[PDB]
Amino acid sequence: SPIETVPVKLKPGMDGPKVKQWPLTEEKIKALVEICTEMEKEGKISKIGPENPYNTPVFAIKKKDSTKWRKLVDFRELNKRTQDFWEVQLGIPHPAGLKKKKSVTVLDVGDAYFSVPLDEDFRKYTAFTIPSINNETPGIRYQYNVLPQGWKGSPAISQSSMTKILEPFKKQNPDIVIYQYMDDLYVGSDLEIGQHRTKIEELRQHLLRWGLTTPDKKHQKEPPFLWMGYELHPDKWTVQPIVLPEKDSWTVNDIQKLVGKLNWASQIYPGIKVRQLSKLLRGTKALTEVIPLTEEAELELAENREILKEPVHGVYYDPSKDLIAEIQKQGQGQWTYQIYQEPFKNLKTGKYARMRGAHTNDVKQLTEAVQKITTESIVIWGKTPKFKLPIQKETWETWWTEYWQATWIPEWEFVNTPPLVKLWYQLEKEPIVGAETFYVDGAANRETKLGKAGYVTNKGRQKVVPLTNTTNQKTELQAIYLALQDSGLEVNIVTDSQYALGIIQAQPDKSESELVNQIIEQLIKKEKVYLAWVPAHKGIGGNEQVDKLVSA
Amino acid sequence: ETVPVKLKPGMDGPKVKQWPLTEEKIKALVEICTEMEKEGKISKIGPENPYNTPVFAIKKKDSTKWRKLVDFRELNKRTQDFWELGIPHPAGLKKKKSVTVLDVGDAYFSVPLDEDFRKYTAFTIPSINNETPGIRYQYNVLPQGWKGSPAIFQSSMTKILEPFKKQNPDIVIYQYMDDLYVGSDLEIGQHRTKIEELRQHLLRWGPFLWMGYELHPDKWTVQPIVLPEKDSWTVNDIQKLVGKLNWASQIYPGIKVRQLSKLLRGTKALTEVIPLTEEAELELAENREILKEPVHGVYYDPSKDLIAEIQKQGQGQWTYQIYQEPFKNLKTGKYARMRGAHTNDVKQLTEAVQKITTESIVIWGKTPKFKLPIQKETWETWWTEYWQATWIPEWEFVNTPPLVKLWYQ
Repeated sequence: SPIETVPVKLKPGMDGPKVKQWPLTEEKIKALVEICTEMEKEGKISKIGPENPYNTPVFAIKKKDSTKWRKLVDFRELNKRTQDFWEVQLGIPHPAGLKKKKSVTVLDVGDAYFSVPLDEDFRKYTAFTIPSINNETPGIRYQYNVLPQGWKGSPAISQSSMTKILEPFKKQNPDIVIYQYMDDLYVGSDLEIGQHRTKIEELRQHLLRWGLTTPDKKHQKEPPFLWMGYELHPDKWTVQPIVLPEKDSWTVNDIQKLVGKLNWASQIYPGIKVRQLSKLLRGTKALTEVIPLTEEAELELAENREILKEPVHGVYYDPSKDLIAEIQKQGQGQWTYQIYQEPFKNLKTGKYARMRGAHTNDVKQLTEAVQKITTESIVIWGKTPKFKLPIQKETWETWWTEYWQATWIPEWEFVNTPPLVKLWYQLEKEPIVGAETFYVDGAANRETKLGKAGYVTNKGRQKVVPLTNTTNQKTELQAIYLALQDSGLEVNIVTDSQYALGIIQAQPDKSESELVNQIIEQLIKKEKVYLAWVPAHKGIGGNEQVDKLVSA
Repeated sequence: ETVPVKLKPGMDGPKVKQWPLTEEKIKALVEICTEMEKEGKISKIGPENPYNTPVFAIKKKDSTKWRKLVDFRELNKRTQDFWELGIPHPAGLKKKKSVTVLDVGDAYFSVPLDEDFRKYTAFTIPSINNETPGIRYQYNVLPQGWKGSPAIFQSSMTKILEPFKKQNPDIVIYQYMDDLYVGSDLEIGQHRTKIEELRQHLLRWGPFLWMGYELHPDKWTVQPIVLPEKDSWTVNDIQKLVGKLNWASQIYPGIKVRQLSKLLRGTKALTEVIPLTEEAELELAENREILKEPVHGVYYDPSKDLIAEIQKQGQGQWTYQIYQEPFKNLKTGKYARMRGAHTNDVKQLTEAVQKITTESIVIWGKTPKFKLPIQKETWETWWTEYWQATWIPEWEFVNTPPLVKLWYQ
């Protein structure tokens, strides 16, 4: 009651919920009345008259082999009609972001929401009805006085109220650290065990005065202290192996919880994949929807399961030392990294997978990994780590000074741990004196898909090859490939293909396209290659002669 | 009290996520916001406000004092254009010898904001490691960075600069966002006496006001299209020339290459020297003439976006073009970076973007939309580290190397 209420509104233009109550049995109904009578004595709900035109379906379900009836109100419709709220959390605290504290205590404040009052003018929209047996008396009408379980704003409103409550206490004890994540309140300090317990007493009493009660007569168990899934020890933290459900048919509720757990585990474990499994589940119905797992969703589930079978250990953050990030190339567009302050004492270890795309190269990927690590580090520690990278300072210099895009990597040092990232080929800036000049071109008929690719050189060397089931773009790359195969170690190549030039100027070292890959393999074998572009159909010659041979 | 304000029809407020901030920036924002809350400029808000706009902090040229910067780009596009007001742009500003830029955003804090509009200005100071929920606030007064701020303060600004304006008739003063552009043809000595005189005017008429960013528009170099002048041309040189002229023919229809292409008849080595025919020499002469004259009657269209393209030329050099319709450039330029031995490409681009935006405001009264030659992830991770302006233009990223790079030297 002392807690101030948050004003809530329905979305503009919308009216309250008016869903019909499904008929129930004498037993379920008999239990619902028993449950609601107790809730009404607690002030959680209040009996209303027949004026209120709103209604939300109410169900009752007993527990599994641990028999008892429990009320279940489906606020699905009301949630669709409630305003949006600020979500105070989707950013999950990482255990390595915590600083070491002498004493710690984890208080759970899960039912706190059921103790927070609901805006008086919004209560009418939470009305529900306990059906009458035999349909002989009017159904019993109730409405909520506190944040209902399952309502859209309960999570955000309860967390907000909790913050306001703790502010004064935090203000009087600036040396104590209090963190909230869902039902867990982490409280840490550098006070001797004796005085710590004392401060905890005060905090608990403080929460009580506002109508919020912590589970009493309880102290979880001895070290470590479990906080939001983390096992916190004096100088190290641990996450136990995560056991994922093993089952036949997957429902959309089981799946949303799986993805939620995986999301949480993602920043702790390396290589967790939740994209495939999460391309489904939109047309929602939780507790009763069976969605078949797709072949790729099963493969990823299997892989995730294997990764989550190992424990994860790490140390805490020491603000007095540098943050260091080391990265290694694992192949297959995969990279691993470790962040630490003291060698072999890792704060966080992870993995970065190559972003989708037709073409790519190791330098671009290493750069992407560095940015990702930088951002993740700023989130957890508020600063950028110093990097140890498997690329020579000279290689990097050659790369960024010649690359057509602006690029940069923060303070780093070369670390020699093979395989090293390097530049596989480097095109010339000017034409090569004494090197044969190949004028290339290709063309295709879009109706028949038949094409030709070829070249003519200054030494009279020539070639035209007939192709089938191809395109203008493919024949243009084919002509370039032909010139590379038939020339010496040094070669000048003239093309009018803007497409081919765009691919090559992007400097790929690997591609999805087998044709580009063959070209790359050929470029790697050359000593010097100068690629020149010219406008098509402009009477240039060489280009014009080969263009003719490749048409018709 | 307040002048009524609303979002454009059918649009709700902004809901843009806050990006991660370093511990150093979070500490400065907390200090700054605590003070502002005490001064009544902002107030904490509850979870029933779902709106959000990103916030960060910067340091200007000299200053060792952090300045809060709210990225109101989303709110700005959703805010009903002001006409019932609008601040007109003076075409004479660009033609001035000296233009000094002053940060007067502080003055906006003296005006209350429409109570019903306040919720849309919500912002959150993030916390490290998400240990605590972010500190949420909304503005009670006109916010710096919101396009509606100068529009509403306009009458007040006029009444404040009237005494100065009457004593200095030919000095141009343009207000854009939190900036005031003061141009005159005076000599730097007096020009700067006038500025300080304008400064004292504001301190008297009611914390970075003391600063001053001076520009010299009248000397903003332009960049025409030029052709090489050589005594001996190779096949390669001619091929490059024909490619550039072909490109130029999209801007000047009078360009001819027929005779030059006729020099490449056969299949010659790229390094072979080719003598120029009288015909070719003539053609080259005619094209060279055409290229000196300006493009055909191009004019700025106030109802269309301004687009700015930038190319990295290497050794710290950058070229850029501003246009509304392709091949109809309103301006082209080139930058001789602060350092050629500079080792930070991204910082250079960020500085180029700010200079180009400044030039754009002075000339057309608005910022252009940028096509940046950089990967989004790289730009998004670093740009705020080098930003020093109080405004922020819109941008997109170019992922395909453009050919027009070597032609825009």
